[PDB]
Amino acid sequence: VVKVGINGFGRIGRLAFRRIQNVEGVEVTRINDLTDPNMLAHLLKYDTTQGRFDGTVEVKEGGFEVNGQFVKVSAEREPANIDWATDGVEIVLEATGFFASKEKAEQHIHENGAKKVVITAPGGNDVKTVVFNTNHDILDGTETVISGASCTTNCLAPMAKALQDNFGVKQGLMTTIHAYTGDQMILDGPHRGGDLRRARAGAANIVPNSTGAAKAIGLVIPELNGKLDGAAQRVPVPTGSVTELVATLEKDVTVEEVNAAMKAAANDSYGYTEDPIVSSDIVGISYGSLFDATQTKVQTVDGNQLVKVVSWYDNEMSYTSQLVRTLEYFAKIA
Amino acid sequence: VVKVGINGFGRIGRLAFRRIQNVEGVEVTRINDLTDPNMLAHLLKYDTTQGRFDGTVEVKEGGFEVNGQFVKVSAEREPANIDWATDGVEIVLEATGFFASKEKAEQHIHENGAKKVVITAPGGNDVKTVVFNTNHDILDGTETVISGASCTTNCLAPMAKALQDNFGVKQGLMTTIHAYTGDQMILDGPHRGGDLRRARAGAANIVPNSTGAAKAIGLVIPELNGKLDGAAQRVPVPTGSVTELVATLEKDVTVEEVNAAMKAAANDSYGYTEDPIVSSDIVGISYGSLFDATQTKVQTVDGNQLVKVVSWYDNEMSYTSQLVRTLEYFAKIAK
Amino acid sequence: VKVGINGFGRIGRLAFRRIQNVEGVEVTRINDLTDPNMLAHLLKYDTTQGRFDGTVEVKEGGFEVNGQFVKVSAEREPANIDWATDGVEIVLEATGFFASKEKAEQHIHENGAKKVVITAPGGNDVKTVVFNTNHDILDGTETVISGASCTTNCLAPMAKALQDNFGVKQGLMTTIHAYTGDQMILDGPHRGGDLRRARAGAANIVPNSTGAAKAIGLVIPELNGKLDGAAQRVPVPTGSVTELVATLEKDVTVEEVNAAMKAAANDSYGYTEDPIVSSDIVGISYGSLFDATQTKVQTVDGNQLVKVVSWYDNEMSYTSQLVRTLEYFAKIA
Amino acid sequence: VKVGINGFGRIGRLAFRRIQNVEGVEVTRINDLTDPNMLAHLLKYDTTQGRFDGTVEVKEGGFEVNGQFVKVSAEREPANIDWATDGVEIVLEATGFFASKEKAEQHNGAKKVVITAPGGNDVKTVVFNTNHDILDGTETVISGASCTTNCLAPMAKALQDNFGVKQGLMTTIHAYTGDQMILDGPHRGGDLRRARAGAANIVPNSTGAAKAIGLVIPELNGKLDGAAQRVPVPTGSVTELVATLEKDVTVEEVNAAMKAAANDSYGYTEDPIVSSDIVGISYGSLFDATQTKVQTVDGNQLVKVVSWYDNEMSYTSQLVRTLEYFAKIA
Ligand SMILES: NC(=O)c1ccc[n+]([C@@H]2O[C@H](COP(=O)([O-])OP(=O)(O)OC[C@H]3O[C@@H](n4cnc5c(N)ncnc54)[C@H](O)[C@@H]3O)[C@@H](O)[C@H]2O)c1
Ligand SMILES: NC(=O)c1ccc[n+]([C@@H]2O[C@H](COP(=O)([O-])OP(=O)(O)OC[C@H]3O[C@@H](n4cnc5c(N)ncnc54)[C@H](O)[C@@H]3O)[C@@H](O)[C@H]2O)c1
Ligand SMILES: NC(=O)c1ccc[n+]([C@@H]2O[C@H](COP(=O)([O-])OP(=O)(O)OC[C@H]3O[C@@H](n4cnc5c(N)ncnc54)[C@H](O)[C@@H]3O)[C@@H](O)[C@H]2O)c1
Ligand SMILES: NC(=O)c1ccc[n+]([C@@H]2O[C@H](COP(=O)([O-])OP(=O)(O)OC[C@H]3O[C@@H](n4cnc5c(N)ncnc54)[C@H](O)[C@@H]3O)[C@@H](O)[C@H]2O)c1
Ligand SMILES: [Mg+2]
Ligand SMILES: [Mg+2]
Ligand SMILES: [Mg+2]
Ligand SMILES: [Mg+2]
Repeated sequence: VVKVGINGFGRIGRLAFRRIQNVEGVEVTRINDLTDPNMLAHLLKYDTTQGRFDGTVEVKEGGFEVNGQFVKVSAEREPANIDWATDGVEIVLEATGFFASKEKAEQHIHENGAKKVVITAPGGNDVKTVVFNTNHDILDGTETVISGASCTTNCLAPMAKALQDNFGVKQGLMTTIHAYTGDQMILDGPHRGGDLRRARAGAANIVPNSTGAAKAIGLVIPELNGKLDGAAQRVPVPTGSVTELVATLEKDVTVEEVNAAMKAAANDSYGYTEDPIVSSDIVGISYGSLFDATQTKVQTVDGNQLVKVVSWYDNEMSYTSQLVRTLEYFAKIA
Repeated sequence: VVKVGINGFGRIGRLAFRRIQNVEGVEVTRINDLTDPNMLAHLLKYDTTQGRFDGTVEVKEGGFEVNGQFVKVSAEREPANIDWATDGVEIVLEATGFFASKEKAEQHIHENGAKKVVITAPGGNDVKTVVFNTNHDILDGTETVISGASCTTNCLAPMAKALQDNFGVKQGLMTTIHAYTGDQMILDGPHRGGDLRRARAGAANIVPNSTGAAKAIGLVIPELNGKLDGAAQRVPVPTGSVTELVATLEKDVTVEEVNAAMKAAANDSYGYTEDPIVSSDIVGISYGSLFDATQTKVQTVDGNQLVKVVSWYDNEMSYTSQLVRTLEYFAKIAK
Repeated sequence: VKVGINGFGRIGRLAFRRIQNVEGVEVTRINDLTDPNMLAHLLKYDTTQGRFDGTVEVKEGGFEVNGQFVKVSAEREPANIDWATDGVEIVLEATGFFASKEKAEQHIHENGAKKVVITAPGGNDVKTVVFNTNHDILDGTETVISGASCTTNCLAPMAKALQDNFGVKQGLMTTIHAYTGDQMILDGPHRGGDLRRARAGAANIVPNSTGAAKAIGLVIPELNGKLDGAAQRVPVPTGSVTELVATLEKDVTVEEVNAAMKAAANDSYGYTEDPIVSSDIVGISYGSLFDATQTKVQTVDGNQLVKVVSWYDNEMSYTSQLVRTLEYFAKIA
Repeated sequence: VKVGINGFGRIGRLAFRRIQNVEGVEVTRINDLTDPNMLAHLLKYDTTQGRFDGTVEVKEGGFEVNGQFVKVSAEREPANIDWATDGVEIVLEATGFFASKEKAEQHNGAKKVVITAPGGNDVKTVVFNTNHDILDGTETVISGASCTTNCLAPMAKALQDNFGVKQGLMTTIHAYTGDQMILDGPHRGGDLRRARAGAANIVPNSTGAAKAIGLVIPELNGKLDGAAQRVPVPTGSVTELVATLEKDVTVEEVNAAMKAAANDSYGYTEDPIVSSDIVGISYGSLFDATQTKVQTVDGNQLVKVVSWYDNEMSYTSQLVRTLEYFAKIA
């Protein structure tokens, strides 16, 4: 049983905690955030988009009990000052959004701190970046800091990989139509990151925004390095997203071939569907990516093809499911 | 002064009426819908997304007065039974969504009916389809039924045209991230048109849906016939939309060239901006299409280019502005 | 007991879902205005209530749910539905269009159904049941009964508890309520002539009428004529809350009021002290969930106004009550 | 009179907009926590209140509005803002963080401060056209009260003057605001409800408006209490008051009394409007006669009265009325 610590008990932190309850041999013994146990316990119990917690939660001194079992809560602002080892913690899920680099994540690793760190976000080009079931084979267990990549990367990767392996990808442009997130303002106001679009009311607008997922795909699928770019449209749903990829391929294809190739690539991480679903239908799913064969296009004009492939993801639970798969596997080979 | 009738006093019908108040050559003397004048007057006065009506509205017997001037209201379900001529109406705006074809729209044209019809939607391949300032020159005035095209078509057309004229378009795929509309269900329920996605709660989902705008662009820009296809993602804003086009071109280009070409093509119908705006910023605009230079991409990989161009539109007011431009012009030249 | 659903809508579909976990009641026929593919899809996927717990496969003239076939018809007139063909004794009338004794009775003819449960208020000549508040008024001989409204099932146990413990003189109710299918998605002509329900339901606070308080006498006779109220419809797709401001026959404290509600708690009436919000009550099985955090007792110059507040999922809370009433009725029929 | 804005937020920016159409009041300095580009962009484009009516051009250390330069600073501490450099006599304190006499007084600084929120019991609290007569101009710190107080006050006052109020309970069905989280997360103020996704929930929350009404209408002191239900609209609110009165009344009498009390601050309507219809209005409070109830049971009456307000523009309109008047008598 590997003992895990969560830094940043936010959307990803709390959902990771929920999934970990059904993973034998991984257990959370410590949570660090910037608030009291009552706030954190309440947010675990009740969840607007992901439903009521499946179990009991009872606030205690310095923490809370989940199904009888105590979990320590601290409010330490600096990772360097978190004494993870006190609670037996070997691996930290770094889920704050503020320490997503090798140098900053490593602050968790000190005397009486943690041994290893999994960043719940892109962590820079000097940190191994893992999409479970696409490139988790790059791990040997000696790594001190790893990255679970982004929500959009975990969605895009198996879809793009399948295209590459089957047909060959020349280039592609991606658009993600994406749920609003906590880095957007609830109402028009000064954005601390200087983004004039994330400054705007997130639940009342279509909001264009940048994403590096397509550009950084090379870190996950080397052979696609430099081939993909993209962007996002943030829209008023509180969770649930979809990724469209328009690509040129090395082989002529049909819609049926493309869909069949995706179905053949399906596994625990990459789902396949032919039902005409909408975003609420993918909230809480455990696939990292859910290919939607109903949205496939292959456009042939004067012998030239553009291919459109589309995959759903719950930017919350889909990512978290992938994250916990990567955490479990990493813990077992550490 | 050409007298106009509105069939379907809905989102497009009511907004068209609003714009017509500031058009000298044209006036609405009759509205036909499926309800009483009180309902229609209230909906004209108060508008969730487009604001309070600029003027006075007072309910009367068989109609209502707008700034003193009476407008007749009928509730006739069948276009054949609407006596448009009684109120001097020559041209009907067919805005119900139920008579969007040549055969069905022509029902307005009978003895004591109207002379001509403008469909506020695609109207089939046998009806001239107009995007104002892109192909309104195809009109000679002898037409009995014309189409103002769709919201997405009026957005896409000047953007695509500019790409064609400057660089040449080989092919392209379009996605419109689009406001929910009245053909979607407020909550999950049986959809009358058999669409399993429009059956879903429109203000609580990202909803994929089909659109023929890209496929039917040939009707507006003949040289793009067969070159474009696309689809929609309907999302929870009550109005305001954006169209992304990913295309291959006949010339190698840069981002700066593409943006400069759009700016050079700008007019009353096609706007240009470099401000990082969001959808609420385009609600109520009078451009049919507002090109956003901040979203342009030109991706070069192994010498091959994909070009991404993006334009905003208020599916309500942008379209309506184009519609009324087309109506005004058509009314001037009508024979 | 074999059951038929007329109107496979929000309440119809959710009732079907709950019935899967009720032994001895089963749905053998659905009637609506569409094809089986539309209905099966809507059962499988649900924006506010989640993916269906089971398998659904479309067939000719119906669909299979966990292997078991359910017939689908598209008959517009209740008189023309041959319920008896599929063994149906009791019809859930869930369309919203036949909510009266005379209209509901159209289901009852020779190869039709025997009995009808209207999923809405059904008039003063139809017994109106809020399960665990007045289901004892049923003897099983009734041909048409009413499961009341969402707001009535929320209000009733809360008001009853006030009456039994302290005595109610009078009260005014406000329900802050999810938007529903009778509102327009965007501003447009409303078929019922309501100038407020004509407005975009997911983009406005929309005042609207409700008869729940006024009709409470049908459920709790001793409160007849004592309560009135209204609604504010707001942009959540499901989930509602009922506030009642009342004068009572006894002086009280906040703690007494809350303790009385807790003592009245059962399968239909829940009690909570957690500061929850509407998403937390989506899908609950209580008809009414009293929220002790929102209680007020205001004393000014010796006079008291008492505020009590209860949550309800206008969808699942009501449906849970409806199916409790259906199950019980079916047992004693 | 030259004015400074501390906190260029929803109220700050909207106050700036209204001030453009007030002769003899002018904003020469803005202080916030960001660069001029961010502030200029937020002035230009507004999700709920529309595009700015004029030109805005970013400059070094500020921006130009219709040609006229406005200085922007990013000073976190009010004590360190050199307001006097830009001629500023009166500061609109609109951050939400300095809403007390001691904290507001921290403002070569300014002479006087108007807090855009309740400011404590030792600060004069003004609802324009209800109690602005309490000002003599010698005050250093004043309060424009809250959005809900400006809505409730003229409605309650009218009830008191006409019929007499014994007691009442208020519910405001209120737009979500910036103090709520966009998605479920730790709330810095310790509020377990404001922690929740504001645009995806009905969220109960406290409000002191009813309890503090005594500061505006002394004769109602101790008579009113209430609470809020925050709901998913980005602006626009409504206040319901259920009250017992000293006189027996009818619905028609109550409505007629409200109509008779109508002025620039207190509007009257009989149209069955919804919240989008009141976005951007200039009334502090808009009485809705369609929602009135008078319930008589065994000779005893409960009276329900309801008024709309744009928590943003209705409040701001009142705030700028109070600012203008205060500036003139200072
Ligand atoms: N939400 C998503 O869709 C999503 C998907 C994939 C990846 N991510 C990534 O996960 C990370 C967190 O995102 P989120 O959506 O959960 O954010 P969130 O705001 O919900 O949660 C962040 C949490 O971190 C806490 N925090 C902030 N600073 C801290 C500090 N110094 N010490 C301890 N705790 C601190 C906050 O109090 C908060 O509880 C980010 O890196 C984000 O990019 C998010
Ligand atoms: N809303 C948009 O974004 C948009 C944009 C471009 C084009 N359009 C098109 O405009 C048309 C109307 O769209 P809308 O969004 O205004 O719809 P809407 O539903 O708001 O209005 C349609 C109106 O027609 C009325 N109606 C229905 N059947 C009728 C009949 N038989 N006779 C008379 N009136 C009848 C209804 O009462 C309703 O008021 C459609 O063809 C639509 O595709 C809409
Ligand atoms: N949604 C709620 O919160 C709620 C709560 C309590 C009670 N109710 C009541 O339940 C009833 C239905 O409400 P809903 O929200 O489920 O409505 P809904 O619109 O979701 O469902 C109504 C269904 O009836 C069908 N229908 C309409 N006319 C028909 C006909 N002639 N024959 C057969 N089917 C027909 C429609 O196709 C639709 O599927 C109403 O009486 C309503 O007041 C609703
Ligand atoms: N929005 C409403 O409906 C409403 C109505 C009435 C009153 N108010 C009150 O107005 C005040 C502001 O409310 P808002 O909704 O505009 O908030 P907001 O968050 O929109 O604006 C606050 C602004 O102040 C800035 N700020 C924060 N700390 C600062 C500091 N130390 N120095 C300088 N600037 C700082 C922020 O960057 C932001 O631009 C609060 O007191 C609030 O209670 C709000
Ligand atoms: Mg475990
Ligand atoms: Mg005119
Ligand atoms: Mg069963
Ligand atoms: Mg001025």
